[PDB]
Amino acid sequence: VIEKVQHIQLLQKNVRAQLVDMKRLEVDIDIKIRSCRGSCSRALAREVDLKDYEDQQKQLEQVIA
Amino acid sequence: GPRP
Amino acid sequence: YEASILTHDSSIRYLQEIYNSNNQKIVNLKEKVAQLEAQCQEPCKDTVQIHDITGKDCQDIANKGAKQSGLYFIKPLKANQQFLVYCEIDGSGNGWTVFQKRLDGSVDFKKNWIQYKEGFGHLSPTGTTEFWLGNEKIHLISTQSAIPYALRVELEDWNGRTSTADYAMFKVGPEADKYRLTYAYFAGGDAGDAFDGFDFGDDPSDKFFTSHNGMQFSTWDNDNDKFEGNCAEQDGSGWWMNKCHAGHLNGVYYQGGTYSKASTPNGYDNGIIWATWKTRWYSMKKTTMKIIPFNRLTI
Amino acid sequence: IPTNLRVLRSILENLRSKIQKLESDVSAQMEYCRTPCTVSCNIPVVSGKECEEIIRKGGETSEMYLIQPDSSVKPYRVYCDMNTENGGWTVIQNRQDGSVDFGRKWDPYKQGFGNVATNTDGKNYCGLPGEYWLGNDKISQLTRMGPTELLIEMEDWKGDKVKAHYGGFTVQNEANKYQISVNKYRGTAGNALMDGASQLMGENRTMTIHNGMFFSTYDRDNDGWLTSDPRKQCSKEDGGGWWYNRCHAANPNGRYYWGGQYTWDMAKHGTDDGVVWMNWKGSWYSMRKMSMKIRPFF
Amino acid sequence: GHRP
Ligand SMILES: *[C@@H]1O[C@H](CO[C@@H]2O[C@@H](C)[C@@H](O)[C@@H](O)[C@@H]2O)[C@@H](O[C@@H]2O[C@H](CO)[C@@H](O)[C@H](O)[C@H]2NC(C)=O)[C@H](O)[C@H]1NC(C)=O
Ligand SMILES: [Ca+2]
Ligand SMILES: [Ca+2]
Repeated sequence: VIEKVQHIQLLQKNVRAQLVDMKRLEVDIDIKIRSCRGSCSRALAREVDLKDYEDQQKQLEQVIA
Repeated sequence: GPRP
Repeated sequence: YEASILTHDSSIRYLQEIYNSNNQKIVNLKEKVAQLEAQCQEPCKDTVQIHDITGKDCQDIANKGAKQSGLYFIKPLKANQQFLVYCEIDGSGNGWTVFQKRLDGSVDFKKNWIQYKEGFGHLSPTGTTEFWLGNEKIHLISTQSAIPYALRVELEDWNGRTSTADYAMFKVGPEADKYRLTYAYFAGGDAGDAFDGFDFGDDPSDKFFTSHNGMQFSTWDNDNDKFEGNCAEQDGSGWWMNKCHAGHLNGVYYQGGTYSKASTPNGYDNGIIWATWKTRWYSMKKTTMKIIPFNRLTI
Repeated sequence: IPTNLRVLRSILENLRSKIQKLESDVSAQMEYCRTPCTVSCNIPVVSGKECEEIIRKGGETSEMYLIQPDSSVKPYRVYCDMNTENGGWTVIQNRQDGSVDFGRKWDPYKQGFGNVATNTDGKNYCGLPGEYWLGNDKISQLTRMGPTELLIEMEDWKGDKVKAHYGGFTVQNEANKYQISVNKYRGTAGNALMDGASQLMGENRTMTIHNGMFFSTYDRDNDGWLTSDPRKQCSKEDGGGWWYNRCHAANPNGRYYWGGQYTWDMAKHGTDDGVVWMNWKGSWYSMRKMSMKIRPFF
Repeated sequence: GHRP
């Protein structure tokens, strides 16, 4: 509730929102790119790894507590 | 194909 | 190492900055993802395309402006529905409707009645695939009200030589009469009139029993030939059999050209032969049977 | 505040980099999309009103065929299944990779989209089906030609297969919002179209029945979800055109999730979009393969 | 799924 403590609480709710938001764009992009395989010359070969996103998600919450 |  | 409480004030705003920056980049990326989407709706482009111009047959089409050989839809007068065919259009306004094609042995011609009736193989916009258009269609195309038709056969051996054989008033009957083959006469051709039979030299009737004018179409599962046995069956094909044949375009595809009585399953010659141009043990490399209105063939 | 500001910096910097990877991956795709994919499908000679007539006319190989349901419209390409259960099956919907996008507007869903077939490698004909939606006008017309049964097939990322038959299948024209009707169910995948979501009770399970529903697309709401929020439409969430109710038990035209398993925090609108068929794997599994094919009844 |  101090001057800065309020700032740090907002940066938690914000990175938590951005951590889940990104976790999605990462999936959206994976699907969107694959869906180009039937249109375009080729589809950039790739592989998603939600592990890093989940690892950080559990990692954040630990500190948010 | 002349058959016998 | 655990900075001073005075660091917090600054360090805390450093996050707010990169956090907000991150956000912006995400908004712009979602945008790009949106544009990439409008880029991935089309299907793959198919090379094989069918032309728009249609007529009662390839010649009609060729007379409606058609200029290049390709896949077109035609619909003879008495035809219930239209159907895809291959048209050969030369530089003189001639449009041939091809109904038989051999060129590599890709397609198996050991087909049943219905298959030879409905057709099999594949039509390619560049006449590079083997196929049998179909007796029914062949019948329709060659029997349109008052329009004499002509048939041209084109042979090509495994050396590079190519010969032709023509027939005036070509025609194929309805199923009711087993798609019987008939024609007015041999119109000439350095390939030889193998439809008139061939004196194979194995008997006095070889000529008569290996002639095709008037023969009905035959298949293993539907014998209509003039022989107690089953020509179509022993020679593994579908054709206007007699007892049996001087010409055999829907015959077994023999790579090379030369095959022996041993190559065959039942001794008799069952390859793509044409007696008036090669030995009964020489199967052609390329075969093609096409028709066009007679009046169109050199007056 | 101690080790707190520490972690918050680490994650933000990680994301920053991850944004750089995606920006990078999307730039490449954009370039590869400056030219199309291609096929070369020589058309088979035998043709018919549909696959059942073709198989009967002697077309015994599964590949692309040209059919003409009727003198009305011009012949069009379709993939015929001549091997599954006595063949004669006309594929109207296919899923197997994630190559084609199914989250399209009403028109694309009406005209059809995707690849009907691709080259069998070294072959001149296309003996493999692609991912495609035949087209609503076309599907409706085929069903109204006479009794039509519907065969739905599927497979998980491990190789297990289950089918969902329907003795009666019909789709009304566009004027009737391509209203769907199925009956005479049987099979091993569970009757998700008629009975509804197997793992739901009463009222809940009912709002997930497709039978009788109208077709909806993210740009044309005809769902059984009466709401005011312009964002609460079964097609906007769940992504893809379907006979959504409120919202579904089956999402055949959903997003193709690689791997199968997926969760609410992966989904775009947190809903259960994805090649789903609850009655078998639940709401959070995206079939590896999903297809819908028709054939005259008898 | 459903929208209870
Ligand atoms: C119908 O479903 C709703 C939505 O809840 C979800 O789906 C359920 C099947 C179950 O899996 C829940 O965990 C999901 O969240 C149920 O919602 C009820 O809502 C009331 C009012 O907010 C709440 O008090 C209840 O606890 C919720 N459900 C219960 C009793 O746990 C609803 O109850 C379901 N009813 C039917 C027809 O089964
Ligand atoms: Ca006989
Ligand atoms: Ca609605």
